[PDB]
Amino acid sequence: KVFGRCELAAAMKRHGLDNYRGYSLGNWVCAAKFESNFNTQATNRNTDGSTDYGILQINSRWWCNDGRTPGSRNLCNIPCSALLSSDITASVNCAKKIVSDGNGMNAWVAWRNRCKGTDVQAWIRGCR
Ligand SMILES: C[C@@H](O)CN1CCN(CC(=O)O)CCN(CC(=O)O)CCN(CC(=O)O)CC1
Ligand SMILES: C[C@@H](O)CN1CCN(CC(=O)O)CCN(CC(=O)O)CCN(CC(=O)O)CC1
Ligand SMILES: [Cl-]
Ligand SMILES: [Cl-]
Ligand SMILES: [Cl-]
Ligand SMILES: [Gd]
Ligand code: NA
Repeated sequence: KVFGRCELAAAMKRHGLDNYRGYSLGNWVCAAKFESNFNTQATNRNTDGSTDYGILQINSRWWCNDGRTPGSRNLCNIPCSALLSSDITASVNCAKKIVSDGNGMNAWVAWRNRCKGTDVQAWIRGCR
């Protein structure tokens, strides 16, 4: 599924992401746009053999099981395929554990380089 901007904001707001660990809703929508272009089905292979999955590009090294990342952890206890669903519940619960782990939203390279320090409220501007 490819989300609309307002559609994604209303779903992330419903699953409790708004001000989660002090990160306003605009930070999350911004990250999604530049990680996945709002597409739940996005996948990108890393050079160390691990893969990034779904709308927030969560990494198989630490967070989910894809059966082809040797000696990796599964700290969200989900198959990677669960992160590609039209329902973003799995992606959101998984992201809550990542942003809680010490480095905050710096875990998302595109958030660090394209959202941090910018007018992030612009991303939910006009949404009900
Ligand atoms: C809402 C409308 O803007 C739709 N829109 C009309 C055309 N726009 C005109 C403009 O945005 O001022 C220019 C192109 N636009 C550039 C950009 O948005 O940064 C990329 C395509 N957009 C992507 C999007 O808007 O999400 C969809 C088409
Ligand atoms: C050409 C215009 O589209 C100018 N536009 C600024 C104003 N936009 C317009 C809008 O989308 O309504 C609103 C804010 N916007 C939200 C979003 O696009 O998702 C983020 C910034 N964008 C990023 C991008 O377009 O890739 C910069 C270019
Ligand atoms: Cl915001
Ligand atoms: Cl594996
Ligand atoms: Cl933080
Ligand atoms: Gd824009
Ligand atoms: Na794994």
